[PDB]
Amino acid sequence: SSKSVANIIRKTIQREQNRIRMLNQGLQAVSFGQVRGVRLNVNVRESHAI
Amino acid sequence: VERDEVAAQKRELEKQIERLSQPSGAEDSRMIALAERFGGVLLSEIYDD
Repeated sequence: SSKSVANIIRKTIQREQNRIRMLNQGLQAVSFGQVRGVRLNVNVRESHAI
Repeated sequence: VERDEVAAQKRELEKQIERLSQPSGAEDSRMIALAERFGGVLLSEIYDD
């Protein structure tokens, strides 16, 4: 059960990362003052990765 | 003797039960690594539902 929990967590993380990276594409090259692009950075906390 | 036979049966039953365990009951012994090491998905899992 523990291993399954870990695996489902990992898979959900991957799916969400992929979807966010996909959505990120539409905001490429947006000119705002000196701003030229926007990104949603997604990461896994090491304290939680371990 | 009877206990040993029942134990053999029992061992077989638990090994069978395990064989259906994870990630989706299949040849997970090495299929796991063969699955994540490449950008693919298990067909049985794809047909899980």
